[PDB]
Amino acid sequence: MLKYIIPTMMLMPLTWLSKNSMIWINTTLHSLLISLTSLLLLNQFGDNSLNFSLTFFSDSLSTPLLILTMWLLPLMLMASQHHLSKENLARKKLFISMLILLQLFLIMTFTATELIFFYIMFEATLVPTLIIITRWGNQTERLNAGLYFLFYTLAGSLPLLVALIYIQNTMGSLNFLILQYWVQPMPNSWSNTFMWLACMMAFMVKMPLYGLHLWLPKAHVEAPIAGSMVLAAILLKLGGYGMMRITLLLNPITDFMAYPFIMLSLWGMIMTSSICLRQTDLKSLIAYSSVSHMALVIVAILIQTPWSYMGATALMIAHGLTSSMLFCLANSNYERVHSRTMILARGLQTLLPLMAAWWLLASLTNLALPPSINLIGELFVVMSTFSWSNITIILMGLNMVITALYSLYMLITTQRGKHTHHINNILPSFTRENALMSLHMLPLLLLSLNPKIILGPLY
Amino acid sequence: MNPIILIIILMTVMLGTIIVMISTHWLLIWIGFEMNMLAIIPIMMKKHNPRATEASTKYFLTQSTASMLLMMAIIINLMFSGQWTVMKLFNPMASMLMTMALAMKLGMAPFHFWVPEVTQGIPLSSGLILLTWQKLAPMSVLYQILPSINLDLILTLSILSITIGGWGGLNQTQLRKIMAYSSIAHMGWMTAVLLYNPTMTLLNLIIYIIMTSTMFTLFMANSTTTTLSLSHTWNKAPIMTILVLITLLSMGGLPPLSGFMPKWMIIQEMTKNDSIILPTLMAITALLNLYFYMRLTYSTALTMFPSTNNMKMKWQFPTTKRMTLLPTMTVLSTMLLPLTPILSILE
Amino acid sequence: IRWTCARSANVYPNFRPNTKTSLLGALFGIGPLIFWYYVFKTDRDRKEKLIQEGKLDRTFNISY
Amino acid sequence: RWIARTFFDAPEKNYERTMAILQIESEKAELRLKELEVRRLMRAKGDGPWFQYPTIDKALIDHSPKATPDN
Amino acid sequence: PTLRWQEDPEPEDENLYEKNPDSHGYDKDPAVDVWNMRVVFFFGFSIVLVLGSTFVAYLPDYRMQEWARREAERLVKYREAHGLPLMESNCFDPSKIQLPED
Amino acid sequence: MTGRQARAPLQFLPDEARSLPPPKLTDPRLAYIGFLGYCSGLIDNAIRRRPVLSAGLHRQFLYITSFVFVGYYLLKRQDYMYAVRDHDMFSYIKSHPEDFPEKDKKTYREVFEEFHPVR
Amino acid sequence: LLDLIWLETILPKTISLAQMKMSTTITSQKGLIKLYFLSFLITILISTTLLNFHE
Amino acid sequence: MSLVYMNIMMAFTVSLTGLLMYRSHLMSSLLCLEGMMLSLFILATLMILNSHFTLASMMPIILLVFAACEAALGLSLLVMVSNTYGTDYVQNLNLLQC
Amino acid sequence: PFFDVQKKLGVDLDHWMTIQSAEQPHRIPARCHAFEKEWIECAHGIGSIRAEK
Amino acid sequence: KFYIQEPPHGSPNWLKVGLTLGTSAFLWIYLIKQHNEDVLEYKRRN
Amino acid sequence: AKTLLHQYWDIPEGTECHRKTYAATSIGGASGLVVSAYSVALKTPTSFLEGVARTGRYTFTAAAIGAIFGLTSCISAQVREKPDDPLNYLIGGCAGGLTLGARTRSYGIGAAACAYMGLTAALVKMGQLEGWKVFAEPKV
Amino acid sequence: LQYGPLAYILGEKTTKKMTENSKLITVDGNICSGKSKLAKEVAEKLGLKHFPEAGIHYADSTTGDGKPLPVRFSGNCSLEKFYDDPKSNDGNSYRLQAWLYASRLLQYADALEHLLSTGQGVVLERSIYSDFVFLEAMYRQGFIRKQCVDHYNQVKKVTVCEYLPPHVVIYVDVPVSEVQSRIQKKGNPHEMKITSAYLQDIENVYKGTFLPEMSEKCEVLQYSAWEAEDAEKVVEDIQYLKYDKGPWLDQDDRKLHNLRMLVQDKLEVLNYTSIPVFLPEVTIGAHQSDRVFQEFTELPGRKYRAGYNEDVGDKWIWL
Amino acid sequence: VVRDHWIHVLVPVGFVFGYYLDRKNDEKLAAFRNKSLLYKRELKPNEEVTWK
Repeated sequence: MLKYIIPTMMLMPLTWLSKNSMIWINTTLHSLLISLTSLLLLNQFGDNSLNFSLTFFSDSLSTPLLILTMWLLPLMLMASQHHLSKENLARKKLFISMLILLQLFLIMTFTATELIFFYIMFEATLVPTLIIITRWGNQTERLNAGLYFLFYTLAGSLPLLVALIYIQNTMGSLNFLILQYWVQPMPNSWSNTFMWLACMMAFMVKMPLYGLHLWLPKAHVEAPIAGSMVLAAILLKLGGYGMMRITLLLNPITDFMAYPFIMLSLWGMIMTSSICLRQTDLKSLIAYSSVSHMALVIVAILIQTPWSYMGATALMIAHGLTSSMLFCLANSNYERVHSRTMILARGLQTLLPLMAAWWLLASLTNLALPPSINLIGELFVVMSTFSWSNITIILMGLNMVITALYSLYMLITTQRGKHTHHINNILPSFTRENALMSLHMLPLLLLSLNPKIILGPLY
Repeated sequence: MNPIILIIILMTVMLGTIIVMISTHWLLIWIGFEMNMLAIIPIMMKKHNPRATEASTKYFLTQSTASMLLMMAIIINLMFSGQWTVMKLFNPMASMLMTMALAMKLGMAPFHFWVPEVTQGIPLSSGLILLTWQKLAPMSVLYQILPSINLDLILTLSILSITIGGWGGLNQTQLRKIMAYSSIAHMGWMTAVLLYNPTMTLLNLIIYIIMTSTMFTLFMANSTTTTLSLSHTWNKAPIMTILVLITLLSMGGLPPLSGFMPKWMIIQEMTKNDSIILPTLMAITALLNLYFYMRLTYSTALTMFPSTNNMKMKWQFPTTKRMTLLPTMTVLSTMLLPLTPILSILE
Repeated sequence: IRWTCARSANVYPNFRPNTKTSLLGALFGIGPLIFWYYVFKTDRDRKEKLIQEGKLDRTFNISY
Repeated sequence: RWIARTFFDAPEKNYERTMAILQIESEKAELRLKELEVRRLMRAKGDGPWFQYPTIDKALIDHSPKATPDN
Repeated sequence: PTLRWQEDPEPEDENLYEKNPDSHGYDKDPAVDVWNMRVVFFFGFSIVLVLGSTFVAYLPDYRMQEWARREAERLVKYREAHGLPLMESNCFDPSKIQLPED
Repeated sequence: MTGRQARAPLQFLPDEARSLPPPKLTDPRLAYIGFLGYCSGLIDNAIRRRPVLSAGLHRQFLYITSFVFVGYYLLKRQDYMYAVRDHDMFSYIKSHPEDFPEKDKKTYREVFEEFHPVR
Repeated sequence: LLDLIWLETILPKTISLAQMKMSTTITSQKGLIKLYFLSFLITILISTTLLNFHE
Repeated sequence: MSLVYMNIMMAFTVSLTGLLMYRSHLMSSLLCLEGMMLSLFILATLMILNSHFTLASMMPIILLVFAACEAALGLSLLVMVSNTYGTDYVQNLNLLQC
Repeated sequence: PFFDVQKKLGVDLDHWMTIQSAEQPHRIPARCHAFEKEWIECAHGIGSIRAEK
Repeated sequence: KFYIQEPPHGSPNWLKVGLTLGTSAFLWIYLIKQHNEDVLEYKRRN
Repeated sequence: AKTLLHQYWDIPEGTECHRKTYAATSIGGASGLVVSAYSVALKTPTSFLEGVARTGRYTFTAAAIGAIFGLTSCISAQVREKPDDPLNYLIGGCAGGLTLGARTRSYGIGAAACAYMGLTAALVKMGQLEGWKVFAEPKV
Repeated sequence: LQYGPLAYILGEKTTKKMTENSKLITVDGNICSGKSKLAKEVAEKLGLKHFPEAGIHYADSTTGDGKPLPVRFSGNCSLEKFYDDPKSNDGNSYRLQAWLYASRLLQYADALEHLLSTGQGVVLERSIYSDFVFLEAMYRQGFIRKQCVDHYNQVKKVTVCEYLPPHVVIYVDVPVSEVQSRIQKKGNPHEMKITSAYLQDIENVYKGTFLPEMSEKCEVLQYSAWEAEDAEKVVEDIQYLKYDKGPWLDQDDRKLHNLRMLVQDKLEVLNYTSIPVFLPEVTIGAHQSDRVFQEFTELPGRKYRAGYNEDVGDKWIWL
Repeated sequence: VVRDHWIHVLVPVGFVFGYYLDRKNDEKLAAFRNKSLLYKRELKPNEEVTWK
């Protein structure tokens, strides 16, 4: 792991001591070689997690997400040109190095034994993302978006620190194993209720749940493509990762005290899939898709079945890939026509002809394509929640119907029926765009072949 | 002024603080505070505008009545158990007036009205020396009289100072009142820990002094009073932008950055007691004061304002002050997260 | 463009919380939520009572 | 077999590493708990070398024949 | 009588085509364009994707699978040979318990 | 935690700190301090309009030396501090053992837990 | 109605307007001196005889 | 305690109220600070004399020479204000608003 | 904080002003000499809290 | 060459640069001597 | 003060009624004295009769909050017959917030005061019941 | 710099470079009439070092290379466009006005340093006080809205109240038709195209407002039209007066020390140039400023501190 | 050829250095060399060590 951290340090002065028109190839090639050495991590077996350099350990809750970050970095590094090529050398190098430092605090977050180290690297994940979206947002409410963003994520995640410190000096250390192997069951007085509500409320902020969700879509639609993809995929699935870790304590009360969040989550899932049925601004639909999936993930973590945890981590990885890709398609359409609205750019089956193949493929992976990883995750979540209660399946299936409906609406309204024939600036699609389509939809199909890699540690 | 005269006067401000730090006799403490006042007045009114005259007048009245109330506390102490040892007092009344003397001295929310008034109407050098030294020296006094304090004093003054220094600051566009409101906020953080483990408070003192010296050197990069002047500092220099970014967020205190070490260890050795509602309330108001830092950041280093010609005329010339000690204090004030085991450097 | 700025973010100015707005808000938000809360408490209490009887049909009910 | 031979670690190395690492951090947790117990009882009673606030020195205390006996 | 500004209506919306018609997506320097297509379409697919596919194709028994197959086969052959009931309940022996009583 | 018999003032390293070993050469924390000194010199080049990564190499050498030297002495003080904290603690442990009970290592054959199944 | 207007009123608008009104009541001090010393005086007296600190 | 000490402390706190609440001029405020100086002087002096604590008899005279130079600094400031305006009112300080 | 330059330089240049039981200038006591000497020798090498006990 | 009437510095002084190099090399030699004395003091005491 | 809050928490809650209401009006008188003292200290009312009106307004609002809150505290505890739940004081804090809003003659101030005063009164009883220490340990 | 406190501590004073050689004289006439003829005469016959007229590219020729930078950077004044069309609402009068004000202030501060060191006293021409007179008369013709006149009034309030007014001002009166004949016999076509009532307003304000509002600060010498060359008269009149008024009586060392440290670090002078009030003729959006700023860094001398600059030299960047 | 274009060597240097640093740390952490009750065999036969 420290051999995976230290070349990400040394990759940072690469962009600094490389001259102009030469930085690009260097950063691409070297971060891809880091991605190979990243996929070399997968040694995990059987009995234990692989634990070393005492701060570090890897589950299979952490191995696939860590490979997801260390593979989604160079994809993004390639993805974020044509909107800052005409910017200056200094701000270009600063942008790239800020992304690299964002990756470093992400990997520090994902290999955190000690939960205080986890919280420090958590808000360390926060702080560059604001600078990215606020400096290169390329819209006019990005300022308010970043402000809402930081105050929601901090003020939700702030008392989590106090609760973890209370754990640190009422029990002993915060190794995750010594959090395990020692955890005494805590009874149902009111202070235990507040401590559980503190930790769960911090990560409810981060996912988001339904009641705290306007945090996200402004921050998605007013961001550059790099910040939007890292934000959506890596940050929300990081919140889920952290909840999967911290739920090992406070077991014998969360049954009693974890009802109303299920109701808020399911009704918010239906309302979110309904609100993304009728909006304009194509960019926003994928944000509300993300909120729908994360509400389903929250149901999956509040129930405590191994079926639920395997479906949870699969849903995390699959929707990270899918929503990141479909953000990239939205950015490609917006760089074709500088609109950000939807109904202006109709047509696009005729022109950009094999762009239609990638809209089809991304939207069917959003559809729960019948061997896709998205379907596997949603299916095992539905199985586990049916075992939780025999009546929840109406909301799950109604979610499925509306999810298919807005996916198909996005398909056949943005990219179907008639070119509006007053446009005359859309080019043929470049090779870079099709390269990014390929770099998104090869790993999803390879994971569709052999998926037993990425299911949870409750295997 | 002569440079001889200013080196003498700065030597006497230093001498007053060293006498306060060094003595074991209460009259020496009182003479130290007085001499510190006497010398710190003509650092103000380096110019001669009526702003400085009124500001030094207000500061003089509040500071002198604080010093005489401190002498009242000493004289009550010797109306009771009679010896000149700087130690535990022997009256809750004497401790009460002594804490209120310091609360008028260095600024707490019942007693804080003079601080933004006096910090606006002066140049930045006088504000620098007053904030740093005048908030350094009486913390030594509190560290010497910690065993005999009614905790309701420090609790009330600390909580109320955090929330007043928070809520003031949403409206002020002047830089100096922003910095004084930040000062009262850190006085709350530096005072509420005191009856628990004072090594935290003295480390917080060193942190706050290093941060505020960085901030006033960056506002002495060119003489700026509003935020608009800082947008023009963007247009004339690129690296002052990124340093205002990093040091403003370190005044905000985010965990990858070194302004989080005051919050973090204090919450730790605050909640190895079982005060929990008080730390979490303090940390919520600590989230509150970060907003005006954030709107200053959004004003200058992140967005870009429209600007003015003759900055074309300013491009040729160097910004050729000497920065007093800028780089050392910058990267010692911001990158110092992974050295929180330098807490125990202190005792 | 004008209609997009109308439907998107010019909703909130103007807005005053009136009788109609607040009543329809507290109906459409809290109502179905508290409804699903009651039905889930109903099914969960029925299930806990039936398995506390001892006669749940757990003839084999492995994947929980 | 080759991937086993050249790129990975045995479960022996990993297993004894985990056992050593648990024993180390177990010692850390137990020392920290004993530290907070000693700190609370030592602030309570004061029978230890930590919390001794600076009392009166006796070297400046004199005894020599005054001008009045009945002190 | 009012302008509030001095800047140009900016920019000219330069599509990268019509000047280098063999170009790939990014900037017009035609050597490094070939270098970029080179570096992604070799060191992203031909040494990354296909090698990762072979590397996760076979690897050890991931989370100890085929070991568990062979161990289960040996133990079930043992249990049905030596007369004992397959998967006896009470995984810990109740001789090693001291239950609270009344 | 006050004196602790300060007689013997602040005394930046006491006589007793010579019994513990000093921090080694190329310990990682002093290496961090050296990198931070390097970054200090680089931003020192950045404040003035001199070109960065050149024209300040003697100042690079001076800042790196100053920070590594000061941080070395601070690490020596830190090791003294933690050594004396553990020494005070175990001395008071061995002082009155009868007030610190050593509890019985009950095996799990007799430690009962209320079960409460998670469904 | 549910997401935009009510969720933005209840969490951002409520907190933001509360802090803004507390700002406009705190920092709106006319620059006089007799007022500040009367605040000091009643603080002293309300700390002595009403909410005691000398016990 | 005694009888005299109550009356001297009563005189002190009345002088403190006269220092804090003050209506029109600043000279009367600094003059009440001088009266508070007198009160602390007399209090510490009678304490030290009744104790026959002959050793630290430095307190009253050094207290008063120092609070005297405090009053000297104050008179310099007040005359500076009255130079740069017409009077020495609490008005004309109404600028530099909060 | 508080330093001990008063201790390290050795010359107790302020520990003569402090209490009684010292060089009063012509050797007389105060009114309450022996009480101070008894209380100081009660709580001399004591950690200030079992002194209060 | 190419500059008119104001090089304010950049014409390198030689007092300060030699002073910096000398005090820095001296500070290194002092700390290495200190570290060797500490190691030998440590193995002498134990 | 300590004395009247101790009088308020002395009575079991529980049914020993209307002493609770009188103690809560004493809470209101103290709060009104604080707010009125700072408000007339930092306004220059111009003139004193209007200052008497302002002080009377603040003390009357605070005393009315105390009175209505004590009445609904006692009544809810007598009806629900469960002297340990915080939900009765949740209802009490919302009722006090609504009457604060009605004496200030608004709607939104009343509803937000209902929410925040209810949740904080729930926190007050909840911490007094489980046991959260008043203002200090001060030990370690 | 070899200054700060330590220069005043070691090097004794600056009183010793005074007086009756070192002084501030300032020759002010109307446009193109009292020009550097009389200024070069008083410089060459009074022993007193000359500074030229304050044009536009003085900021170009004041540091680094003396080759003037193009008007995209040092403008955007377009002085001949001002003389041709001082009525176009695209913004061409006030921008030029404030740029000339900064130019005058810059060369005034530099001449003040060259007075306070070494001597020998300087002759200025068309100093700052004539510039506020120019704004006054330019508003009398009705070229600029009153708001922007108030902005220049605010700049004048802040900047001028830190300095010392000069010793003597040689006013030179040349009447209407004589200036008009000189400008219509010079030859510059965009100067040929000037108007005459603007010249009249210059005359009217430049009589009625400058000369009363001196009041023996800046001791005046009013000269007629053909009272030029004619050099011994202005030399004997400068010599044979006595200086008894104005703030240049007593400083003594402290004020002169403060002005020496205020003139150095010229951004101290220029800190009060941008207020800003936002002036829809003056402000520039960030896009134009940013691309012009990057192209200004692309100039071969200005990029990162010409004292250290590569690609001219100076072979000492310490290896 | 390394001196010609040397930019493309930095991250293998970083990875091999991190690999060696993990090796040094594993040489540091390794107690319980045979003290497990699960992997406890007689070391044989060459020289003195069975895993590292």
